[PDB]
Amino acid sequence: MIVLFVDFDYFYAQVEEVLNPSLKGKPVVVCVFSGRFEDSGAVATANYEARKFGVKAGIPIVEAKKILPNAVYLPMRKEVYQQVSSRIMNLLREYSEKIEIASIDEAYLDISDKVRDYREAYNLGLEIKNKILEKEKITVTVGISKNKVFAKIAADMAKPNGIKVIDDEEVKRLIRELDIADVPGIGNITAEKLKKLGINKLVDTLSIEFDKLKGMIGEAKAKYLISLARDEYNEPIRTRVRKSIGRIVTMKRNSRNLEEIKPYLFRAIEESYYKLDKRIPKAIHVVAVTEDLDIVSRGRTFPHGISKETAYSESVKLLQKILEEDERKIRRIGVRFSKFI
DNA sequence: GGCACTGATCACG
DNA sequence: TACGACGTGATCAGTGCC
Ligand SMILES: Nc1ccn([C@H]2C[C@H](O)[C@@H](COP(=O)(O)OP(=O)(O)OP(=O)(O)O)O2)c(=O)n1
Ligand SMILES: [Ca+2]
Ligand SMILES: [Ca+2]
Ligand SMILES: [Ca+2]
Repeated sequence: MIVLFVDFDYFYAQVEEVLNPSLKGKPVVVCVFSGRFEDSGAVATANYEARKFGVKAGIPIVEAKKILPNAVYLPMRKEVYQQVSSRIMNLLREYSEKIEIASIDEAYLDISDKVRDYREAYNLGLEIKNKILEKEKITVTVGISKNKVFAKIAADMAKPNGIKVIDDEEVKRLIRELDIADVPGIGNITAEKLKKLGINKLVDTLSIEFDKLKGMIGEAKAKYLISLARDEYNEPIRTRVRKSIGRIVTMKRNSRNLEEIKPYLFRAIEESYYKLDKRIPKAIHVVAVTEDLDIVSRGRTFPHGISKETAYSESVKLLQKILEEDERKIRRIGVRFSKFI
């Protein structure tokens, strides 16, 4: 199987630059202003001029200003990037019926039936990078190999504005030399559990007892890691169906006063229902981000779809179930809808 | 023993 | 004033049930 992975470059920043060209060359920082105070919130993404200096996704907007006080800071316009994205994705649908849209800026294409080899694959990529630059003037890195995982690792190595192949032979080299923490799906918490077992390379997972690996990271993560190690990772490209749609808002000040929380909950419900558009949920979950940042939640499944009215009333009951079952203070309240009809 | 749901955990964008 | 005017998919461990 031959898989082609497309990953738009520093996306939110790039789309901003494309909407206002004068921004090119200057460091740009797309942020999420929380509203609490002057410059509170986090950074969603920074273009490369800004990343060179340590300004990356996740750091507090105030920390980014200490580093680049004169960078152009813009407010995240998620709806905008989303539309640009949908237009770029549509373009990719001309290159394979089998396409898996991983996220807002990543797509997997199974080109097994469009090219006979990596040479033809690599040329299809180029054609695809161009087609996107033409129509939308957006650069994107292309990763290519036998499966989704190595295609992704491919791209990770090529970006920005690059392209790369990882043939069967390099896959074997990587199964041996590639740091196991750079394997899609291996977060910090797991990477550690592995280093705590002397596992640093994919191959190292074949010499350990299965249950010892299972017990430490989980049966699913172990099998995952093992198949990649045996070089038998097979996961077909499948059209993704959004399973849930929610929204979580930060409150002006923490608290556990139902009446002072309601507005935020109903607000979250409103936006959620807007985003639902035509999709009817049968399950509603109220999510809370306690003062100490833990995540608490309570839900309910109905044998029928949920009218907004039902969501409104039922959400309050669940919010309560969280107040009667926890004593900490809430910082971020929200709703989350699933099990669509 | 094993299928099927629920609140928490991890990873990632 | 130290992970978000942020989100979503997947697995896990507990437990209800034939
Ligand atoms: N912590 C994060 C990570 C990503 N994103 C959003 C903004 C990014 O622009 C977009 C795509 O994610 P990537 O991790 O691919 O980041 P970039 O596209 O910005 O950069 P690059 O792909 O060049 O590394 O998702 C976000 O809001 N918060
Ligand atoms: Ca990415
Ligand atoms: Ca990207
Ligand atoms: Ca990692």
